[PDB]
Amino acid sequence: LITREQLMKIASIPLKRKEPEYNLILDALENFNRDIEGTSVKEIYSKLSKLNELVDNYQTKYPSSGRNLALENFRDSLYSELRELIKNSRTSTIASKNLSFIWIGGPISDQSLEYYNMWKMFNKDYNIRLFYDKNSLLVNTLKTAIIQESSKVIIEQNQSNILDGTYGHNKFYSDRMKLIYRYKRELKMLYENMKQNNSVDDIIINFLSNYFKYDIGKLNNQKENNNNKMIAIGATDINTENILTNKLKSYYYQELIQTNNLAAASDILRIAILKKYGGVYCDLDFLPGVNLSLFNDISKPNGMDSNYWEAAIFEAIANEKKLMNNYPYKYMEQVPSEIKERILSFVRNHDINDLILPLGDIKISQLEILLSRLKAATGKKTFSNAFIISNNDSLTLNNLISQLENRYEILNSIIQEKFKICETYDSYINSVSELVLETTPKNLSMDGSSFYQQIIGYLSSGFKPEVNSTVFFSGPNIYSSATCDTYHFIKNTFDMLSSQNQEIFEASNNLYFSKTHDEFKSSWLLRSNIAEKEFQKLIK
Repeated sequence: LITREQLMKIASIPLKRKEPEYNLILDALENFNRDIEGTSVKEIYSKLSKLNELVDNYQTKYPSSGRNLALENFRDSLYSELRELIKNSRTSTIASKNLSFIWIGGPISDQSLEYYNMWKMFNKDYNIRLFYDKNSLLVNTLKTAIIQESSKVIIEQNQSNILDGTYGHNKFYSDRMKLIYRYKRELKMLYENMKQNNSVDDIIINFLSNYFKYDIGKLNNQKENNNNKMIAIGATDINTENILTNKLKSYYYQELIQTNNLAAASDILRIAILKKYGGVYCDLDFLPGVNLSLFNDISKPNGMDSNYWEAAIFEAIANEKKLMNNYPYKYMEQVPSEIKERILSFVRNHDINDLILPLGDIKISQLEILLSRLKAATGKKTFSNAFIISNNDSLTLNNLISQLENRYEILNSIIQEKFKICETYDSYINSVSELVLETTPKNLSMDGSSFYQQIIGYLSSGFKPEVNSTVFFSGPNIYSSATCDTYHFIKNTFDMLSSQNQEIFEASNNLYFSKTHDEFKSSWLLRSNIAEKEFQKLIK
């Protein structure tokens, strides 16, 4: 347990009177040791949350007190107590048997249909759903149009000037963005006028035909095609369930219309799905967990990248065990013939259910969510929002929704009316910039500061070559902060958790496989390959 009240006099300073707010801690510690019976897990969490607040209050009132170091060590044991509470509250409690995927804003790929089927094959004890937005199936076409059509206009305004004239070090994206801003701004004007009567797609069809003279008939044909494919896989339409509501519903359409960011939209939708159904959410790039242990008595080639080696293992399973029709040996090319045949013979001599792992019953504490934690650039792991396990009544989930709402409200409170006012992008980033420096709170951690610095480059994300704003607003960073909220008994922090501490909220590796072709194809999002504008000056 936590230490005893008498024991807690490691916090005594010789001949120093006890302060009233010190006694408060001493009383809360007194009762906590006794009153943990006739109790609930959440009320224990709240009592640990009171103890943490009392410590804060003391340390705040007496910044220079000699008791502080003792009380900080004491506070650390609240974390260890939280850790114990989490571990034994995931006893005899499991995640709902829902498995959810999302694919919104365009046609689904045929590889995704294979991956989805793979999940279906190995988890027949789950209700598996694939969520899409029937009303917004042209968002991907819209984003392309915005980019391609604005690229054209700016390249041709500078036809001769391509001989490093004035268009060097990609002054392109600066001028292109000024125009992309105008497009987005006129689309929002359209949207506001039509939204009561029209679907996002109808609004897009209106926008693309009136502004770029795109043919209605073709756009209509893309829609049906897109929708028929979703009908064929038995996708569930989100418009027809109460999944998105109130604030989240707003941010969803904001990502759909104002920023045209489907990844951000799908980050929002993710959260709403889990709060409605709970269970597992998975990215269509991942596959059921593979039993990689069994392949330990096969030594990976000296040159091999560990990831590509494991990718190759699965290609063998997929192929020999005939799990997928369209999964080539792309990463087994690198492997020499002798090793490949050991893999292939190892596969054929093992049972299929010995190789691929089912999700089964996942023990989960009502305090936690479980998250994928993938290796990053440095070789260190980091939270990913590609695989999330949570019941809907989860504390960390409420902190997650709180994080998202908090970050979006802050952002919209400074950009939205200035998007309504500012008629040009220059004027936009000036008016927005002054607002940043006037409203940023005084004392923000390294991270709190990093966050507010992102607001300016929000609109440009995905349109300017190396701006990735949405990690801070809907992506992984809000997960490590919602996790930090829970573990440190606070709310709406911008702070993040240490590797050691993140391990607590980590979803096991047996639960998902991430070394897949479509996943490696997604890793092209962060590259120095931004000078390949030369790919489209060749186009027109």
